[PDB]
Amino acid sequence: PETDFEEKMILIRRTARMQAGGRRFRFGALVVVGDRQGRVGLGFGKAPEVPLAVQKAGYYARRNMVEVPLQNGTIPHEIEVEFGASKIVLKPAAPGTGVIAGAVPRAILELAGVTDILTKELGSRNPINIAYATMEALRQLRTKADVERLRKGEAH
Amino acid sequence: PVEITVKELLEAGVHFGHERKRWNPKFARYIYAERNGIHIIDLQKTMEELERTFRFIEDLAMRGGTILFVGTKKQAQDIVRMEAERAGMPYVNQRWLGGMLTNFKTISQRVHRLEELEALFASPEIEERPKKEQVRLKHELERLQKYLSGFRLLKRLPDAIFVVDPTKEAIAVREARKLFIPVIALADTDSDPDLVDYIIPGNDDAIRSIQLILSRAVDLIIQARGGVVEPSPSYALVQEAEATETPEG
Amino acid sequence: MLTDPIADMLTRIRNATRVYKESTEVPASRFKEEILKILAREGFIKGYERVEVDGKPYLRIHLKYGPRRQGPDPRPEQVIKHIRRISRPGRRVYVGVKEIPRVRRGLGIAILSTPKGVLTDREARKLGVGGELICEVW
RNA sequence: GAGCAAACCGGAUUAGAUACCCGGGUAGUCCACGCCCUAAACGAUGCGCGCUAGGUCUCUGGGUCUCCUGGGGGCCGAAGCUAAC
Ligand SMILES: [Mg+2]
Ligand SMILES: [Mg+2]
Ligand SMILES: [Mg+2]
Ligand SMILES: [Mg+2]
Ligand SMILES: [Mg+2]
Ligand SMILES: [Mg+2]
Ligand SMILES: [Mg+2]
Ligand SMILES: [Mg+2]
Repeated sequence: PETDFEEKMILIRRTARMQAGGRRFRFGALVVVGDRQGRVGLGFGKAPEVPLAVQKAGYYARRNMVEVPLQNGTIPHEIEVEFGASKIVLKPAAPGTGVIAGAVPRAILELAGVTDILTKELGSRNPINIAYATMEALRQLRTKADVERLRKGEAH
Repeated sequence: PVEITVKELLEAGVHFGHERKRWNPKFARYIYAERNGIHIIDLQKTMEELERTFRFIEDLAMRGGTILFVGTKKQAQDIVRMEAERAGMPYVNQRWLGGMLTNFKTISQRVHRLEELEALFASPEIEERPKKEQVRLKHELERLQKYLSGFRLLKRLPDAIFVVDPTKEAIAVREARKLFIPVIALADTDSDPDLVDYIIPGNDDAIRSIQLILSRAVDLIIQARGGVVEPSPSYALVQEAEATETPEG
Repeated sequence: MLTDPIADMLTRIRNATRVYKESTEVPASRFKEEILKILAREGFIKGYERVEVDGKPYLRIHLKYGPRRQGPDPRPEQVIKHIRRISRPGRRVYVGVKEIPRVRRGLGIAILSTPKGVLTDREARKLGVGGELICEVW
């Protein structure tokens, strides 16, 4: 089988700490990896050098992926998810609608292989938790609710 | 009274008198429903889950799987090795190391030094520098062996876990489930029967229970499938289980 | 003294499920009893059965969950992931027929209370009526 | 109106001290009636009600009483919450 996707760097930062003598930067990269077929995953590793920072996050990325339930080209249904103070909210849209969302949620949704969405935002427009923000969204989309409400329950 | 179980080993008991002013509390024995350490509550609940668990130990066995047991309390440890070597698998007595499982690709390195050292004290390379390093390599080989004496059978992360007390060796159980590894443990009232994957509601403590639950867990494996061989095992020479084979000094 | 009889029930089910209890009891009453009839026909809860405790009627709602999961935090997914009250007291929310809600894009219901029994977004629309929007479950 | 003590009187320290220190001293602090009404009047967290693991210490009533059931005070903590604490 195959474990290779397409990577996209969301947002990098130098962080600076402080010591006797001066300062000391630590870099932060925020990457998203995806198939465009249902799998995507965020990742943000730090390092004394951006590249490693990216690579690392490239590894943290691929480790935290989430098969997204795409119907046609959209999300099956609606969802709004609370994070730090961010409140991403995605709404399934007809075809030919376009992505339509922020740098972050777009970077993510566009790798999950979506094509038509409308996004809801309402707080801490922080590249980071909006990042995570868009993901639990993608983690909460439903596959088989149809099953859980009507199936038996043996060994729980 | 020692029903043929105690054995008269010239055990004085001169310092063992009850002169320890033990005749002080009347309520000394707050006694409850735990007088010998054999609890089985709800039965239709526990026996149900047992069959469950022990049905897997059998499965993991046959499927060729591996099961490293995890021991940390003095109230076990050694009781973990016997049921260890008897059942060709990896065990952990001494202490867990952060990552034992979530870092294999690195703790396993230690296992490598271990083996590496274990090589050198077999070739002529013995004694080529100051005693200092000679010992520098002995301390290691020694330490390494103390904490890695059982992890040498883990060429790859295991298919299961058998931690005794999924509350005292919780890190173990965390690391485990974080890696989708069915976690098997003893557990009681003072434990997380939610964390334990395949429970066996025995007594977390209590040597006896341990040896009792852990053994069959070892025998069930061993007896995986079967065979003829009907001359039964011998008594007194059951040394291959380990016992105290060959001393050094 | 309760203030909103229903809301009480809904919640009593909500927390109940968050801690994974097997079933919870709630003060009985036609209405609540008719409101649970839906959660039951719809699968959010194995069911309810009139029961007595101390001498006062109560309803045992046998909650329904899912299977245990793999990885950390093995607790079972939820059947009733969300159950809110819409039409609160001193806030009466009645909707027309063309105003009935769609709810969780058909993944969830929305119990209405039309002059024709207690129905769900579906039925109510199917029958062609609207009324107090009691809740929204999914 | 004993003690204390704004203001104020002297003493001393200070580069200078209408201050910290020291010795006195008035309103005041006290009581009565009347007035003022403010406050870090703080748990800095309105009131009531229903629901959601425990453990530990403690005050107070009932109890088949070192155990369970009610009211109140603290501690630690499930789920959950919180920007974090
Ligand atoms: Mg918020
Ligand atoms: Mg938006
Ligand atoms: Mg005087
Ligand atoms: Mg303020
Ligand atoms: Mg009584
Ligand atoms: Mg109390
Ligand atoms: Mg606390
Ligand atoms: Mg918590």
